[PDB]
Amino acid sequence: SVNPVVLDFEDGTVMSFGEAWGDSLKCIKKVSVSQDLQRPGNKYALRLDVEFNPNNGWDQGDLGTWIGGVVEGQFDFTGYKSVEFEMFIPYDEFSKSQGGFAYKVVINDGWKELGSEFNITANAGKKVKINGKDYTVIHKAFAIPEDFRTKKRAQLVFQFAGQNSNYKGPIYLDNVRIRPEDA
Ligand SMILES: OC[C@H]1O[C@@H](O[C@H]2[C@H](O)[C@H](O)[C@H](O[C@H]3[C@H](O)[C@H](O)[C@H](O[C@H]4[C@H](O)[C@H](O)[C@H](O[C@H]5[C@H](O)[C@H](O)[C@H](O[C@H]6[C@H](O)[C@H](O)[C@@H](O)O[C@@H]6CO)O[C@@H]5CO)O[C@@H]4CO)O[C@@H]3CO)O[C@@H]2CO)[C@@H](O)[C@@H](O)[C@@H]1O
Ligand SMILES: [Ca+2]
Repeated sequence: SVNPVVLDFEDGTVMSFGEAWGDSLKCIKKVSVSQDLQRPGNKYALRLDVEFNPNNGWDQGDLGTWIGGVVEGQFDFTGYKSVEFEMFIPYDEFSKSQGGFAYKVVINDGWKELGSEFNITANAGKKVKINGKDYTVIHKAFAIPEDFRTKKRAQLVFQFAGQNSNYKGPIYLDNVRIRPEDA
């Protein structure tokens, strides 16, 4: 009985993704919409140009979007049960990089972590070829807890943190969905 919120970038825009608060991007140096992953029925993705410093065990940056672009809006999560996303990292360059990275998916209403993973390296997830290039692909859904299935501050945050990584390159996000489907 609820309509999924589908952040697929298919309008050719960043769909309000950018800093979550002033100067939050940090290791994320640029946020843009890209056709690098263009393929049947999926023309655009969110490109995050990142730089991690290998001497830092937690080289953090925070990317936010407001649902509907409404800054400080609230969104009724009643009936929504998961947040799903796909993440893509060029395989060859990532494999050559040292260390790894962590990510978190958060609803920023008192900072509520939905899920996270640590020590991601190139052999995480699945290796997929898109436009002549291999990618590490992470595709997950995290639960929205029952106590958040109500009106909450409508900022979704993706945190990235280099963990002694020297990776300098893109990370892509696509198909970020707030879904009634269970995680
Ligand atoms: O705009 C309105 C209002 O906003 C205010 O800004 C807010 C902002 O919107 C947001 O809500 C922010 O929330 C904070 C939050 O309160 C809390 O501090 C949170 O901390 C996170 C942090 O971001 C990281 O995710 C951190 O990760 C740790 C890992 O979980 C793990 O423990 C890790 O372990 C490492 C270890 O460090 C070491 O390398 C080794 O031992 O290996 C381990 C890994 O195996 O360490 C990580 C780093 O600590 O987790 C913590 C939670 O525990 O961060 C968010 C985001 O900043 O709050 C602000 C307010 O402060 C204001 O601007 C206000 O004026 C505005 O009106
Ligand atoms: Ca897309």
